[PDB]
Amino acid sequence: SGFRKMAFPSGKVEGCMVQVTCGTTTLNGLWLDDVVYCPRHVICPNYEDLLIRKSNHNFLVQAGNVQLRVIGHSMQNCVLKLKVDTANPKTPKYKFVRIQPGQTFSVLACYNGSPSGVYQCAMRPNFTIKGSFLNGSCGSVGFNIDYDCVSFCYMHHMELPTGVHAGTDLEGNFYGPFVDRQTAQAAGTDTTITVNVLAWLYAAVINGDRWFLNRFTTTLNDFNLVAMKYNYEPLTQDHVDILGPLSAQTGIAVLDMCASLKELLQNGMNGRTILGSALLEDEFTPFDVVRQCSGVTF
Amino acid sequence: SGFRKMAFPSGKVEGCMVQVTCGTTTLNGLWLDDVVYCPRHVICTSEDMLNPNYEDLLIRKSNHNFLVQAGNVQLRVIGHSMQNCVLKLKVDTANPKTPKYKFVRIQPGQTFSVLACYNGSPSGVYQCAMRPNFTIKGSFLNGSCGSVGFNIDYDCVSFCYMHHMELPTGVHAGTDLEGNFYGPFVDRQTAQAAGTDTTITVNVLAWLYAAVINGDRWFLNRFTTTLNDFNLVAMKYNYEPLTQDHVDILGPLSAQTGIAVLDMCASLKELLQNGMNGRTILGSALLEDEFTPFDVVRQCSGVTF
Ligand SMILES: O=C(Cc1cccc(Cl)c1)Nn1cnc2ccccc21
Ligand SMILES: O=C(Cc1cccc(Cl)c1)Nn1cnc2ccccc21
Ligand SMILES: [Cl-]
Repeated sequence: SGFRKMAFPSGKVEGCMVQVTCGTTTLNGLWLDDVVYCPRHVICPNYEDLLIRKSNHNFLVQAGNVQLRVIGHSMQNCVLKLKVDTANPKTPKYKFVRIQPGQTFSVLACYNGSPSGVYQCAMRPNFTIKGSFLNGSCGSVGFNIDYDCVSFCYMHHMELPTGVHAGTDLEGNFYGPFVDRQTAQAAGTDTTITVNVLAWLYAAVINGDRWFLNRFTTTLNDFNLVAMKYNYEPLTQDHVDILGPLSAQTGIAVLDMCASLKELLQNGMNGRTILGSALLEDEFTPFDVVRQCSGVTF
Repeated sequence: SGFRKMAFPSGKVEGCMVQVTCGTTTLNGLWLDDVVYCPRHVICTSEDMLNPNYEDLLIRKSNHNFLVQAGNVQLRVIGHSMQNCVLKLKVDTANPKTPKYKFVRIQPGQTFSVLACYNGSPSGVYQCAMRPNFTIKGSFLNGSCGSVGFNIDYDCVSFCYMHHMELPTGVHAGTDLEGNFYGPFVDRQTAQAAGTDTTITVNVLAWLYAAVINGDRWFLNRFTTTLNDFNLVAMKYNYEPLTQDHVDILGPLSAQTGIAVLDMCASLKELLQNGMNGRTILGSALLEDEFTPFDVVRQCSGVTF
């Protein structure tokens, strides 16, 4: 029993964090094999023109107490790739993956190439993340673990005026309509990840919370007409198919659970909680629910 | 900006997890130097648990009855001893991944990270607190016994908890790394229940200071309170008594925000009376009590918004 916001063990990622300094700027880098990946804004804009003026010796890379020698540099979108002389012996099995909004991941927050904390979060439908970062956290990475392979999905770049965060995949492509410069940028209006709230309601049923269940069902069309009015993401047939295993384990059909969410949206909780929460939680995917209520190891 | 429930990076602890098997039971162990620490209930059967005599069960065991596995390598057990509710298995190989560590016994209200493991393999990490009734609201399944709770302030790992059992209400009970239980619990399948839980008042106050640091002041009022009047009100809402020590501990946050502890106490009194009225504090519709004053100073900025 128990349901917590759970992150993947960070050990394989901790052994990859380094400090990158260029002039007055200092941020974090990801050392995989003989390449250090970091936000290109460390050189700060006409980034190709700013990069051509730099030499390898201008970039100071530090792994623990050891200085890594930069022997080459190139840019890929909004990420700077620094070729180093030493390959990382702690390099894990990994891949670079781009995630979709609604998917969750773990963030290893770092300052000065040193990891300070780990937390779980989700890519919002508006492509921002509600993280916890201070100045110096740029270059911190987001990841998932699938068996023994680390899938790197996010690199932190900036904080928006509302306190939310923006960044890129490991190939330097931003999530959202953001750019890596000082200008007027704002997060778009956000929505609730419907498939995730449903998964979290199934997790509550698994943990013995059934007060919100009703005898009713709904059509997918009627549910979406209601959901759109509460700023909830449209629920697709794919989401319904993905919730199949949880539906079978609990004996509650997806559209049966949708009628429960419809009643919670129109009436509220009435002084009650679900899994210790007075709000409907949308940062656990159907896969996160299955993994936590089965004990999958890495 | 932002405020998340943040756990310590688990890497230094991951390199210490091993699998311990004794007969049919399999659980987790903590390998530090040449010793593996695990719950002593690994020697018990399901039947034994009603009224086990651990000393009598242990005397019948030999070193080779205990199977220890670190990754794909079988460790050799060369000694065994019991210290309270923990079994200490002397092994022939010292752990090369042993970090700088210490065993610390924590007080209720203190937070820590839990590295949940099954079969000597870590599966997840989360943050939680020692409740005033000495239980933890964890997320554990069968096979998680031996999972540990820790803090990593600076470069040293302070081990404070080892998982032993789940109570009928779904909450968890365990020991410090010297085998002494937190709470009036026993590693016995006897009728045991968690005492009535209370809210950790000093932690809710710290979390209200964190909200002020992040730019939120909607809940503040023009009133102050005496410590005694605050406690008379707090007790009626199942809140832990706030002591003078708690007030002294909140001094730095009070100075950084310019809001006196008893003025923050008056705002808490008002929040308990009125509720939130459709509003949230740091993305939460409930008053959060699992962030200590030290956690807030650690996570939050030194400059108030
Ligand atoms: O946002 C920036 C600087 C920046 C300015 C312009 C463009 C870009 Cl890409 C970055 N730094 N940053 C990142 N996370 C932070 C959290 C709290 C404060 C500052 C933080
Ligand atoms: O509770 C026990 C066994 C046990 C019974 C009686 C006393 C003692 Cl010390 C141990 N194992 N356990 C630990 N966390 C769990 C979570 C879900 C199911 C079982 C779980
Ligand atoms: Cl303590």
